[PDB]
Formats: sequence, structure tokens, C-alpha cells
Amino acid sequence: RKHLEEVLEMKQEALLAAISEKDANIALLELSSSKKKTQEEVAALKREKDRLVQQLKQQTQNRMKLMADNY
Amino acid sequence: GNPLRKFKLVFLGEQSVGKTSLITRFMYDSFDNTYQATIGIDFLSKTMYLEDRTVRLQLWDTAGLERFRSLIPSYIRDSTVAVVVYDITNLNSFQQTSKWIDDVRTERGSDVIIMLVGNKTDLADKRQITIEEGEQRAKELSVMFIETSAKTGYNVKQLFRRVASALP
Ligand SMILES: Nc1nc2c(ncn2[C@@H]2O[C@H](COP(=O)(O)OP(=O)(O)OP(=O)(O)O)[C@@H](O)[C@H]2O)c(=O)[nH]1
Ligand SMILES: [Mg+2]
Repeated sequence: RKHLEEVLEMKQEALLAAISEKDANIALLELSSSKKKTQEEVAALKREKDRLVQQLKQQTQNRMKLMADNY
Repeated sequence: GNPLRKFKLVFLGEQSVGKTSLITRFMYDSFDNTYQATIGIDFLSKTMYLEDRTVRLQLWDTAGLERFRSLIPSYIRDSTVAVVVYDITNLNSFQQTSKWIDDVRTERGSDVIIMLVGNKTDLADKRQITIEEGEQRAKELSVMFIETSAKTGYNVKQLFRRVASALP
């Protein structure tokens, strides 16, 4: 159980950094979004951010399901 | 034109004290009367402009429901700022902020900015903790302090401005 916990923690840490960096990149482009091409990249990064946030939610549900087993 | 930095803020507190409502008021200038408990953890963000700096505030909104409790230390470790919220009509929620703050320091030590928030000031007839007791508790734990109402908006913008002005 301690071993499974170390594995899940490392995978979540990768995901939290990816969410934060994806969001940081959105904020950067939004500063100078004075162009049709820029908002199109912003829209795509926002799609990618939602996808990552959704993965985190599902990883969280899996994490609690696997913690509810016997070791 | 200025440099942009990101900073992560984790919102902590007993269930139903108003963590999400503070965020909804800051993000959407709205208030939801119907309680919708946070299931697990949620992510929201907003850019703030400051003299010679721009900050991207990234918010981990955590659930107060006890079943999610063991997931929260991960988000405290991920965050440089902790917003610990209680309900001014609810003495137990205030007492528990000592535990929340102690958990923050277990994960971050001194490498963290902590804001203690007494929310729901609009429920003045049901107040169980004075503003003085909150101010003195915060001084004793060496944290920042503010009272807010997510319902009326009182001090909600000031909460995030004061946190943003405290960042490196
Ligand atoms: N009068 C008043 N009610 C509030 C205030 N803030 C929140 N509420 C109400 O309190 C209830 C809880 O609000 P939430 O923002 O969902 O609280 P929470 O801390 O995020 O709860 P959990 O996610 O379950 O941990 C809701 O019914 C809100 O409408 C406030 O400032 N004043
Ligand atoms: Mg909530």
C-alpha cells in the first residue's frame, strides 16, 4: 500500500505541473492576444487545459478507489 | 510588458465555510445561494496586474468533506499560498483553522504565505467569533487576516489584492 501510494503520488505530481504550466502559457498569450492567430492558439491551449484538469479528476477518483482496497 | 509569474493558492477549511463562494465571487462576480459541495479538488485561475509585475493566480479549491481529506496535503505542497477559511457564525470552524494552519506548516514550513479568512460577515446576528479574536489568532500564528462576505462581495477583492501584493 505504501508502494502503491508512492506510484500514484508521482503520477499526480506530473499532472499538477502540466496543468499549471498549461495555464501559465494561456496567461502569457492572453497578454498580447491582439490577433486572430493568437486567440486560436489560446482556444487550443484552453482545450488542452480542460483535458488535463479532467484527467486529474479521474485520476483522483481512481486514487480513492485503489486506496479503498486491502493491504 | 512586465514579467509574468505564476503562484499557486490552496483554499482550506471545514465544509461549507465558503471557500468556493469566495472564488466564485472573485472569478465571476456572482454568488450561488444553493450549496454545491466541492467534489475532490477544482482548478481556477486569473491574471492580476501590478506595478512592474503581472501574476497568474492559480487556485486549488479543495473539498471540506472528510472523505477527500487525505488528498489535500498534495495540494498544500504544490502551493506557495494557503487561504484558510472559517465561518464567523461557526466557532468549531474557527478552532479547526489551527489544525489547517499546522497542516500547512507540516507541508511547507515557513516557505509559505498564509491568509486566515473569516467569511460570512453578512450573518452578523449569528456571529460566534469577534473580529478581534480572529485578528489576535492570526497574529499568534504569524499569518495574515481578513473578514469577508462572499454573499455581498465585502472585502473579497481586497483579499486577493492583499495576497497578490505579498508575493515575491
Ligand atoms: N450568508 C452567507 N452565506 C455564504 C457565504 N459564503 C458562502 N455561503 C453559503 O454557504 C454554503 C457553503 O458555501 P461553499 O462556498 O460551497 O462552501 P465550501 O467551503 O466551498 O464547501 P465545501 O466545498 O463542501 O468544502 C453555501 O450555501 C453558500 O451559499 C457568505 O459570505 N455569506
Ligand atoms: Mg467548495
